[PDB]
Amino acid sequence: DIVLTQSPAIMSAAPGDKVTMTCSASSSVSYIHWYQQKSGTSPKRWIYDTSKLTSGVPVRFSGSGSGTSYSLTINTMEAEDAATYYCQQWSSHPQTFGGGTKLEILRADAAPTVSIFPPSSEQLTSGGASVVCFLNNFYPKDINVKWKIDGSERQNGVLNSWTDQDSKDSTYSMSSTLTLTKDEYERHNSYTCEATHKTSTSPIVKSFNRA
Amino acid sequence: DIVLTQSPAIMSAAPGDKVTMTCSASSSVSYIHWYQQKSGTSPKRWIYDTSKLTSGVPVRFSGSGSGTSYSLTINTMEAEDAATYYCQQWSSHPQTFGGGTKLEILRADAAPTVSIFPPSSEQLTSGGASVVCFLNNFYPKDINVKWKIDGSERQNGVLNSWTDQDSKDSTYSMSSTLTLTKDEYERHNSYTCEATHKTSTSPIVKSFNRA
Amino acid sequence: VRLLESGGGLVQPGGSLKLSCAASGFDYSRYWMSWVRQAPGKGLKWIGEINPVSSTINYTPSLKDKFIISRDNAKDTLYLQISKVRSEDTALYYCARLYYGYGYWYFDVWGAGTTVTVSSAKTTPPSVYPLAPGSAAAAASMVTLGCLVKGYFPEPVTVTWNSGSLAAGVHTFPAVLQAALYTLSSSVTVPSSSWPSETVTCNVAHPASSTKVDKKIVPRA
Amino acid sequence: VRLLESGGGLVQPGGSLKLSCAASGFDYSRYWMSWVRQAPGKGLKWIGEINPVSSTINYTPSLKDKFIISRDNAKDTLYLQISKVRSEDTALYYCARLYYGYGYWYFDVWGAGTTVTVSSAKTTPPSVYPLAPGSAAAAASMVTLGCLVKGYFPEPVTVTWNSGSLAAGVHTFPAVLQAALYTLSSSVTVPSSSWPSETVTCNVAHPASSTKVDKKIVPRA
Amino acid sequence: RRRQLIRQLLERDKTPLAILFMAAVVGTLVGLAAVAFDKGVAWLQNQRMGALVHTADNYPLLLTVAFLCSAVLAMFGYFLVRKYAPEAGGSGIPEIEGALEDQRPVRWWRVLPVKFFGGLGTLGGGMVLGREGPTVQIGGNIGRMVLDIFRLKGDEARHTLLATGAAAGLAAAFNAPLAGILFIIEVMRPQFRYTLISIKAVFIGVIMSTIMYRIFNHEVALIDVGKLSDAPLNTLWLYLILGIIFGIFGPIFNKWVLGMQDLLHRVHGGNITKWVLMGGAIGGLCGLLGFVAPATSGGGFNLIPIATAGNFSMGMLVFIFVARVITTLLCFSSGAPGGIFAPMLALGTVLGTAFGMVAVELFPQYHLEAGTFAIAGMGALLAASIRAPLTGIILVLEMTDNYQLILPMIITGLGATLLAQFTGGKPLYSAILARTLAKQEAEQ
Amino acid sequence: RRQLIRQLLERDKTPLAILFMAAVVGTLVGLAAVAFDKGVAWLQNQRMGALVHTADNYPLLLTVAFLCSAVLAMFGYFLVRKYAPEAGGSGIPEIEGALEDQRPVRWWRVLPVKFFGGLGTLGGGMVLGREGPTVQIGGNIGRMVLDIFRLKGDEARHTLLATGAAAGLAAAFNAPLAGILFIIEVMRPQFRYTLISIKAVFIGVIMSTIMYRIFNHEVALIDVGKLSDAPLNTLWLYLILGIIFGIFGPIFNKWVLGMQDLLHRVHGGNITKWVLMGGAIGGLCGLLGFVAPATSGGGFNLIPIATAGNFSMGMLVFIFVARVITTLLCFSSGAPGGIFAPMLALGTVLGTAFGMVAVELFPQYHLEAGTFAIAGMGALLAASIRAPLTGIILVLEMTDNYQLILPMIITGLGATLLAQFTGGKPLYSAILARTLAKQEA
Ligand SMILES: [Br-]
Ligand SMILES: [Br-]
Repeated sequence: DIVLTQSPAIMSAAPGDKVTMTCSASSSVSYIHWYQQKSGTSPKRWIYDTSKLTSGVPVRFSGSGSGTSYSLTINTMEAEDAATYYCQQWSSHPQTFGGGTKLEILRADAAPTVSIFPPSSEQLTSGGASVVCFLNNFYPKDINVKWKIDGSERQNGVLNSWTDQDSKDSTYSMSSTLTLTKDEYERHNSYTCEATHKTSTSPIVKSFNRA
Repeated sequence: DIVLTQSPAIMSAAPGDKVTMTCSASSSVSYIHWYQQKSGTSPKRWIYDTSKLTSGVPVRFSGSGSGTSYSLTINTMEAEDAATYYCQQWSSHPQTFGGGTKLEILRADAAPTVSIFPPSSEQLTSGGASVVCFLNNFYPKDINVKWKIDGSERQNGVLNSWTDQDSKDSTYSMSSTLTLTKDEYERHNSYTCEATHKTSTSPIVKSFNRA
Repeated sequence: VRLLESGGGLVQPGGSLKLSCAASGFDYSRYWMSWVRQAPGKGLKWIGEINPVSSTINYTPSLKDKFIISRDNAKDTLYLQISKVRSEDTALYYCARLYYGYGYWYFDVWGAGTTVTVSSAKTTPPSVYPLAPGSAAAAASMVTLGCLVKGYFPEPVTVTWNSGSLAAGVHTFPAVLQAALYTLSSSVTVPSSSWPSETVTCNVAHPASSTKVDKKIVPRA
Repeated sequence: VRLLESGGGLVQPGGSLKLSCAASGFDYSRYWMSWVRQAPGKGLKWIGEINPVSSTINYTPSLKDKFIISRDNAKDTLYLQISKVRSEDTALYYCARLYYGYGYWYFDVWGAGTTVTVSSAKTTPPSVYPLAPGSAAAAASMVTLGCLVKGYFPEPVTVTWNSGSLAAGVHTFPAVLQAALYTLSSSVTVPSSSWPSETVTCNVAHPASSTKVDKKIVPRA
Repeated sequence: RRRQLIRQLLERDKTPLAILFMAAVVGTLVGLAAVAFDKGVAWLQNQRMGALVHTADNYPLLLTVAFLCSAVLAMFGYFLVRKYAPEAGGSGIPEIEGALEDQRPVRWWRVLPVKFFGGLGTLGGGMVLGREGPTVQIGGNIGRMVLDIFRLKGDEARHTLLATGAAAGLAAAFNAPLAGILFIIEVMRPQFRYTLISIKAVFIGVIMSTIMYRIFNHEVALIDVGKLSDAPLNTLWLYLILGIIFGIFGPIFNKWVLGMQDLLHRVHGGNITKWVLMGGAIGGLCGLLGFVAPATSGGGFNLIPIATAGNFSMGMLVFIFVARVITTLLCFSSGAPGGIFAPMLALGTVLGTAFGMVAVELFPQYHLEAGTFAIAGMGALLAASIRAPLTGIILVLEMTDNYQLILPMIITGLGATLLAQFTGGKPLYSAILARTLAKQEAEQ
Repeated sequence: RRQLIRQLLERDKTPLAILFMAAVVGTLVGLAAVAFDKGVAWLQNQRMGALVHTADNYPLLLTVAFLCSAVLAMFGYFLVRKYAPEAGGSGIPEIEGALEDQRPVRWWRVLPVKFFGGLGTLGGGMVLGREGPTVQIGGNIGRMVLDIFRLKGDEARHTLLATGAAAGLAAAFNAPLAGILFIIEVMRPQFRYTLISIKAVFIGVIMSTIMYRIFNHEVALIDVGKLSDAPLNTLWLYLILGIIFGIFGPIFNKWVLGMQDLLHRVHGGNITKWVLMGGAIGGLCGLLGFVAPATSGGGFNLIPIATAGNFSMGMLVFIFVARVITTLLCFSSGAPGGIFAPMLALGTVLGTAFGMVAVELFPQYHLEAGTFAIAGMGALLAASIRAPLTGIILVLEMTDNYQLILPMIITGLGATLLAQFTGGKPLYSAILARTLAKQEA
């Protein structure tokens, strides 16, 4: 079975690059196709037989290649474009898909807007205590969150989750949740969230004290 | 609209006879069709374009005609041919159907098998009482049923129903239902059904006594 | 290949109903569809036809929107709408697939029918009573059983025995209209060895009220 | 033209399920149908195809009766049966209509997907906690609220704010899983003038456990 | 010179009203003739069918009245040919081809009855021959019969009324108006010089006869194969290959048809008795096969639908192919009245299917349906053996209504004809006129 | 007799050299044809999106519709008068001539002239078809490779010329068979046998059809769906329709020729008054192709619409007249481009109207007007070109309603029959005969 390997796993480009991703195949393929998918939708047939555009696909798009090397391209990568587009061959059986080309919009450096939240009254009424930190709308993606209980660092029981690159901006968002027992949480006073990001040299810290 | 008038409205015949019915039209028609319609059943396309048999129709059947006169014969009619034959034209618009020759069969005599039934426990538990009599599988059709409550004749509240001629044994069947109130029924003891039929000079009587 | 029409039943005079014909077992486009009706006891009458692209729709001579024949090839289904229903509209409505030979068209294959009853009278499920032979039944070779199907307006009802498996030896008699009210019976003859050792049940269905009733005939105590 | 697959959900390892694909808006014969799946976070994989007369049925290299692709053109519907389901079978299952150009075939039109989750774990409603800003909230122009949706199964939950009327300034963090429960959070930013003067409610639904919950975010007294 | 053209061009497409009207009658006759002949063959195949009923218990005894019923019917026909009309044996098309060169007689008073009742028995007994033989020759004859009987005169009317009979005759046998027309102008028409065969004349006759065939055989195809799948461009080379196969087998089959023809002559020597007995032998063998393996015997039409639907195994296919090459030759090379056209449709279908079956397993990525290759192959033997590609293609088109397969068909058929040439074989209907003619010469 | 036996045994032998060349001829004509097709589109498009730039000013847009067609028309009339007079009009009669060896095949000239020439008359949206351009371009492409490979013979000259003309018609309608039958019913020197190898033609038609498919796959020029059948008791109706086409057939030929004369005087022969009269009709077309597209254009677009009985009886009789008018004006005037396609449209429209009436006079026949539209589509072709066999198969190949084969053959034959007895001639032949009588007189 032909293995298709797509060049950049992930890539960025402001709405004015001409965009170029790559499909390389282990053996020889011919007339390969391409689809898409924004964070939450079914693939759409985009390019086919190496270069034909499906009806609808704007003309800024083009395909080409042959042998073991094919490419796709957007002309002035418009913003309605951060998607995963997957390549696919069926010149040999069975058909096989590439890793899918994943694409990402561009945007200058954006700083996290940080928000920390104390356990709800309801949640403690169950013996658990989650302290939640929202780091919202930042670029680029690499960010580091640090939790500080009564000034001391903590790393056990922390859960981080990033959103995919967004639709109205291209930014990223993160949430950090420190989960403790009600008893373990009540035996400290000061809880802090330390966001460290390109856009600043001094960590952004938000916190609350149970006092 | 062409009016089709079918010759014998009703007709009889012994299996073996050559039987022949007629379709006459007010103006001119061509290539008319026939649907036999067996009892309690939907019409079936039988003959068409004046003389083509539909697949399945036994070959004892034939059609012919032209102009204003068509026939649907049956060389050596059989007992299962007992149907109402409708003719139909669509050479002019709108299409129109004939009235209907009813084909009635003529077999040897058959005596009623009589069965009487007393009201159900369930039915009395509702203040009604129906006494049912089944006169089954007899020929010919003319039969007379007589009800006798405690020896005396009764005629009020009696309902008779006959089946059509049966498509295989050509017999008839009848049911007689005497319906009374529970109170009216309980004030007598002996209920009888008297079947009088060509096959006997002495009436066939079945009965039960509530004792 | 099957035509199975439906939606008949009780309608109040001056009312309206939508009969439907479900088609299966053939390409339901391609064919002109048609409606023919049989008034009780009477002959056949053409109502109308519709071509496959619903671009032709002929009716029998009658009033403006009296009948409205339509089809929906998406659903493999023919429709008939009757309006300001009077009593002459009381009949068995047949769905037919149309065809031809030399080219004078004919009614190729017919559905079973639905019955439309136009009546001020009030609908009503049947009451179903078993008819078992009295204790003094002289069991011969064969024994006779039946059920009484009583007081259902409107018609029709269907009666089978043992779900149909018991086909031979059955009679069902015609109903009669005594006082805005109906009634019928069914007789079934079976080997004397067959009953009461085995179960004889009558299955009655009265579609208009979507009543299904199964009455088991048991010997008399 | 629509493909709407269904029947995904929770299955226990070593069990089996029947996903169905409902096809509409085109002649569902005529076309080869196919199934492709996306494991969570991973790429696309072909499962198999079936021609219109079900006379050819190819699968990807795999075990005897692992997959059973079939179709029923009567119902405009494609089926997939998975057997002895292990965890690698946990994925988004896509239904596709097949076609071609020069003749190297491609996946023409795709359905939305159903998700199959293979897990010993049980179904569990979420507990929904409001996240209000603490005693020390430096209200700027905008204020940030949210809810914690904690310990539910399987995917998915849906979170809205003020029944959807509050659309801008919302983030829901893809769900997250621990020791057999789905935990996630939702953030909503609103004008500092807007809250607490007005009501901000998070509406959480988790149909798997038949759960609808509305949690109102109130300031910390 | 030029000045004659301007007088010719302006006279182009003019066919004497007399001729036209006559073609109409010719057509109507050939139609009715053909339909009558068709009912005949049925009726007999039927009696035969219901005679194996009278003897449905004794397996050895039924194998017998199958063989003897075919044998007796076969003989009746071989005889009818040797006694009264030698020229009406075999196809008869080469004979009609001759008459267009004015190099063979059209003994209609003889052949009409002989061919009609003659074939009526070889086909009736269930031998492997088609109706085209009988109808096309009967066609031309019916053609001349009305030429003579109306003392019509001319070179035009003789070749034109003769052709239109032959066309209406093929038309009527396959319900194929166009195939009948193209047939004349690709296989018949004196192919070395222009003739006065009016196309418009032929057309009319073909119509009239097709309408006759329809007055009686409406509402049921000879071949109902359903609507098959399409054929993608990246799939076309496969049909070229199939063609090349038909194009090398094409000639070899002609070799045998002729060879076996010789080798069979010796059997009887020329003797009307050893012939009619050898006929009744093959005859009977057919009725025997038409019971214990119907796919090996018979016209072949019945197995076409079955084979296109990929309902035979690869085994049953290779069997049917061989068994049929064998029974086809035996039945035709032997001189019985009846065509080789239809059994060639069957042969090509079967072959083509097997090809498809393989094509399907070697290329799952082409989403093949073996049926398309069966349809490509149906007129392919006809292409390579008769060199009538245009005619086969339109015959199959008219009979199977899968126009999407037009490219695949043209390619297999052309590719078939191409290799039939470069491997050096000849139009089989033409190599047979040429044998006939060299023998009528090398005995004077 | 002894020569026959030596001839019969030599039947169906076509010199391998020729065959290979047909293949190339075909491939070229294919590509040629496809290129030509893209051209016409592209231009019709620019035109389409130029009425966008001026989408507000109604009087101003009516203007750039007229001028865009006018300018494009002129470019083509000129290109013909200046460099290749023979490439005006259909060009088929011209190719017909070359088969009698009675007209030159100036390929070095006509190829460019016809290609770019038509590229503009069709582009501007005049009422002419691609067959004109492709068939002539076809034969030329044919001779070009004859010369350039110094192939010799009577066979190879008429063969390679025919196969180009065939591949050329094939490529224009996606109609392999129609292309083949076309040669052997309208072309082939019809008064004597020639060395035109059928097998040769076939190959070229194939190769070109495959070219047309490499580019125009998935999409039928005329998608009419699968219509209803036709009952025997319904056939006489198609005979009547044919008789109607068969009397109109000649009359339309009269006009095409007459109007041809009457238009000559307009310019006198003068390359300037011509190119200006061209640009006039040209422009009139682009004006019509906006304010009534059914009166202008190739005509294919209105075929599907008319077969689906989607026009009123009024809109049909209008479209028929408006089109008789624009067809003549566009063709009789000498512009490069066929009359074939506009005849398909004319016959379709006529046939429909016939059906429409047939439907109301006989509800008992359960008619569909569409079948009569399909019977009529090749019927004008039948009566005016006398190519019934070719029309029938062309419509077959293009509309895939084989059930209508009897109705079609009957209308078409009945059309050709009356075209004869009312005394008219093969229009492609009466045109060679004019041309030839003038080159003589
Ligand atoms: Br022979
Ligand atoms: Br011209």
